[PDB]
Amino acid sequence: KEEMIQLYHDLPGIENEYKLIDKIGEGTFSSVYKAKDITGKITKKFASHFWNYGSNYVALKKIYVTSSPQRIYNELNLLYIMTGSSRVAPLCDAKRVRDQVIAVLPYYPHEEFRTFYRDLPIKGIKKYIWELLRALKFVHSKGIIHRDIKPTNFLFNLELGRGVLVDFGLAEAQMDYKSMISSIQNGKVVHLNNVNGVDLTKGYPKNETRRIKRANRAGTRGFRAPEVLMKCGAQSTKIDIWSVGVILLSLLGRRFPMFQSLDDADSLLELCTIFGWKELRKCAALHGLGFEASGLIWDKPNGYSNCFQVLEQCFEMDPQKRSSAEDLLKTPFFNE
Amino acid sequence: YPHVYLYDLWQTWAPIITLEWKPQELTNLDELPYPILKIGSFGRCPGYCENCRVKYESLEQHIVSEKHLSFAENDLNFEAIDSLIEN
Amino acid sequence: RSGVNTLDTSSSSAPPSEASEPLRIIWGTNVSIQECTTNFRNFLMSFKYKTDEELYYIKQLNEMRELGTSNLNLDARNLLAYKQTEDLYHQLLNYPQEVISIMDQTIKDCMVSLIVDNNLDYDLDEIETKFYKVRPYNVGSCKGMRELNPNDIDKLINLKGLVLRSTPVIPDMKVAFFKCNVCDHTMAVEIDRGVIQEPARCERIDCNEPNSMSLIHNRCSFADKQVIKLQETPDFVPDGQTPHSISLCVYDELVDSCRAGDRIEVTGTFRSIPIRANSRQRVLKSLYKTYVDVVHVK
Ligand SMILES: [Zn+2]
Ligand SMILES: [Zn+2]
Repeated sequence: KEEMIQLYHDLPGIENEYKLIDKIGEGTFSSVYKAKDITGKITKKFASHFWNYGSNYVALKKIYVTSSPQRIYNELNLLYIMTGSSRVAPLCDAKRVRDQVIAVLPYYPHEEFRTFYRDLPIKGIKKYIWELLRALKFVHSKGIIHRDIKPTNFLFNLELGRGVLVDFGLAEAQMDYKSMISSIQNGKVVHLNNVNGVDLTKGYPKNETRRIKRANRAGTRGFRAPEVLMKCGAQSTKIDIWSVGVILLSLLGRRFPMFQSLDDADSLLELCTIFGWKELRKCAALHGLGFEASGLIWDKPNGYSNCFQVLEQCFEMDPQKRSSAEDLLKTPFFNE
Repeated sequence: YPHVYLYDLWQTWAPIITLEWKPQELTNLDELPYPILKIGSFGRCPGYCENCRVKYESLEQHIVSEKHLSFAENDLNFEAIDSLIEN
Repeated sequence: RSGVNTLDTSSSSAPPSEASEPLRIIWGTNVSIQECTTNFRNFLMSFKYKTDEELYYIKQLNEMRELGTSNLNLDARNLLAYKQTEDLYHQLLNYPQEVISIMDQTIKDCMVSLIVDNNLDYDLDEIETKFYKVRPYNVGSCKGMRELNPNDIDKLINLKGLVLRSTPVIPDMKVAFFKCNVCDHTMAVEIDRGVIQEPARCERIDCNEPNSMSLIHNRCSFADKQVIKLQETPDFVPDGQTPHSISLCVYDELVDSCRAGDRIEVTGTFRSIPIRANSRQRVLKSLYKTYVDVVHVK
């Protein structure tokens, strides 16, 4: 109600361009409204889009002014160039003013994902993963890593079976090129092994982890890959498929609060709780950086199992085992 | 007492701290708190402006700031999308 | 939104107190570390001289990094312009000791954020390891050294005068070096508020002899210290008042920066200290001795 008037006051153009229908959602990164997109609006400009290939309702994405121009521009350009088909959201236009901006992204009817999360047959989940993993393969063909994979990031509609990606601001690319032209008491260091107390004994010695490593850590907690959790300086592609595996573990388990973690160390402790800290230390070591979990309490091997086996055996955290998207597609999911 | 820390095989790279005791409050021995997930834990009883690199508490306050106003009238970064839109 | 590494002085000043809704209010003071650092960062990132339109301090930091300088001269008057620092001004005047370290840490973190957020170059280890310092130089007007009261100790003030004498460089110990006269095991001890804790036992498990630690004088690490004799020239002079000369203490890089006959303006901290009655005993005199610690010289 107040939304139409305030948006008209800020942007008089939309008052004549569109009559805003109503608001359909509020994101932590932007706002989403639904508008009746029938002005002249050439159907060619609004054609070849995942919805019905015509001219009809277009959601308006109000982007918060706080976001950086470079970030918003990368998003609005990867909408335009690298996403125009293959079950992806296309963008046709955008309205800009001195400060604030809106994107014009065709509306896709959907429903809340918490409604059908425990009363849906297996075949529906099969086709859901089919659609998601096809979109993932197209994204990797484009060469970008989504890096922010969560249920809201992919809108779905069961009535029409529609599925489209959204809330993907954290999409970025791999290095895409690698160049190798050539090739007793001393202090608090005594704490356990030397390495435990090297940090304390000296005055904030060095600072590499957050200064010269500084890696990348963006996304949602509880969906990160072990390499990201360990803050490694090199990750190639498999974070997305690890997140997909987390999603399928969530869907095989009928319980709404899958993870309550909100910290990196807490998430790592959760991963050690679910899977043996022995193999966690093995993976951390083989990644190229050390690991030491001396926590006495809660060290016994974790319950591993106490369709399920085949779905649970596809969680391999090192880059020498796991396969590609079509490889996961090859498993039977397409009965008739 | 027990604890956890990740580090570097060479230690040239600074480590990651997870000093944790399930009995934090006494840091000796206790049972009430827990750092790990509980299978049943529903709860049942049984901003920052990167455009102006300044902290704030309410959006409207930051708008009236002189720095924020100065950028608004400055229109030189809008060529990017306009170039693609016209294409 | 930036990286941070704590300093030894910050850790030492860590011990907080309650009764402040932010928590972390240093006992005896009213300073709060979080608010002070946040206000300093905001002021640093947004301030123009009102050439009066450009970001005044962002450039200064840029040239500082480019040239390799480690000292930032801060006009204390500027803080009264910006609305946030209207209280940080009085906090800096009243509690310089903690505030200076807070600003220094904030400046180092600001430099790191500036270099990293723009992806200029990957050689950041040198700046990450080196030190920084901030020097106030435009404290408010004072009324002459005679007019300060005992309650003005450990405050920030400025003086004007004429230099007369300067004592030669005095070595000042910082790290003592002990040896065990039965196993050759050597230890190092860091001074703490002017007291060195001599070991009472060799820490080796094999060697545990009591009172076997001796001090090797040449193996210690020393600092630089100098004392200057200044003939002040206050602006306002009461009736029948004659001069004297004041003692100033200069440390580290400022030694040998003044020559007798120079006319200077100094900004420093007002101090006090008791003096031993005689070398033989260890009795002290009730009446204290005053001097100044130099933090900036113009
Ligand atoms: Zn702003
Ligand atoms: Zn010995």
